[PDB]
Amino acid sequence: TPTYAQWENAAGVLTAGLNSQQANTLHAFLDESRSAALSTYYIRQVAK
Amino acid sequence: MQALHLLGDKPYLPLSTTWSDPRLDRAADITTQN
Amino acid sequence: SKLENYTKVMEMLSTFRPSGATPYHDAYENVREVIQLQDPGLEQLNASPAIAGLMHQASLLGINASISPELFNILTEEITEGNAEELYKKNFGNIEPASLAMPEYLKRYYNLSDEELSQFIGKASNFGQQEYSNNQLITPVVNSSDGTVKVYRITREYTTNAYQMDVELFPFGGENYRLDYKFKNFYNASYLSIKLNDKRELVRTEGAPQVNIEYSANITLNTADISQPFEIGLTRVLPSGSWAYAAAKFTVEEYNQYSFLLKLNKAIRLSRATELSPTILEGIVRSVNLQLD
Amino acid sequence: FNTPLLNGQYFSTGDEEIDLNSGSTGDWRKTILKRAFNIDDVSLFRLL
Repeated sequence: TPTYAQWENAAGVLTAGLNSQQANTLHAFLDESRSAALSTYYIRQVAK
Repeated sequence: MQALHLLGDKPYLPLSTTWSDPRLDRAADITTQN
Repeated sequence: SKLENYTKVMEMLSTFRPSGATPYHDAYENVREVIQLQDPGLEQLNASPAIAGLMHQASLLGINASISPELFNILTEEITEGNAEELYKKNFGNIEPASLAMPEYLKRYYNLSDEELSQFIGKASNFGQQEYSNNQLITPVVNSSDGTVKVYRITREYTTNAYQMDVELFPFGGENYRLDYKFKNFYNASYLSIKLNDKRELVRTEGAPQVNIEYSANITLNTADISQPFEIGLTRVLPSGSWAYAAAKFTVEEYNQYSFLLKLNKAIRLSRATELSPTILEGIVRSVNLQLD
Repeated sequence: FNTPLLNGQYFSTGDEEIDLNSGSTGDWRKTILKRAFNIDDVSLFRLL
């Protein structure tokens, strides 16, 4: 199975081809997903 | 948000329960009080 | 976390299976979003047979369904009694299954909606075992005067004339049960009488029960009953007053929630990842296995 | 170059050496260059 570095490399190569408008939408979607994941992890593992 | 925490936790209401789909005939006699 | 750089943190997050909306594979999400921007639906990929054939179908296709590789490891797992007691350690860690049994706590944990949770809790009657195995049935039951989920083990024990029949019991509510039974031999009953033990007659059916027919009854069994290793005594009474009596005991035990919560977890995470209705997934899973697995 | 940040890596002038060969499959710095110039690897080498 592909290791995380392979995935991150593919993510970067694929992202380099996008335009400003599509990059803006991609970054907004990524930020929303990251916020949800980080909130759940913080609640489970860091909250007192 | 000020009104939101005043209302508090929305109550959870278990969708199905002990109620057993009774016949109208029998529901009538159960409901008919002494 | 003792992690200094961003990518080590996202590697940690990509495998943090014990939390309720991780695992979150960020590079995979970036790749999926970039693909669905640049070529929605892989029309150009599928229009090129060589590229599509360098991939497996299930790999390109599983990027549509938003199944991450760790979520694929979660969903693939062979949940059974004899590993559920430690796969609970893998998949939930430190939250007690008694707390996670409460619908409010679990809904907060998955950040579900009320109507979204309600259909999974209806589906919970399917989440159990679908048929008896080793004369045992282990099942969740609502009994929900407080919403809570309780898992019951029913253990069958054929006591009397087991050559007459098979008999099976399937709860659906608090002190509310379906009893199923299927005869092996024919006796021309004037009526069929069925009792708690040979004592409290729970149902009676007129005429002769036939061979190879699965009969059913929405019986009730009460606390003072199911605390016992009670018998269920069935009795085909012939017009002569002779009978093919047969019976089995049914021990009712309260049981751990592990195998229930692991199946509910698989169902919730699959439904959320594929944005498919739980009814659709239930209609798909039955087309592979008669056990919901 | 620096915005948006790519995988939490900050780009700055340094003494390290970056390869512009298209078939070399360079590191994240090459991806930063491609994203900044909005060009692919082959055209990047052609521009070089």
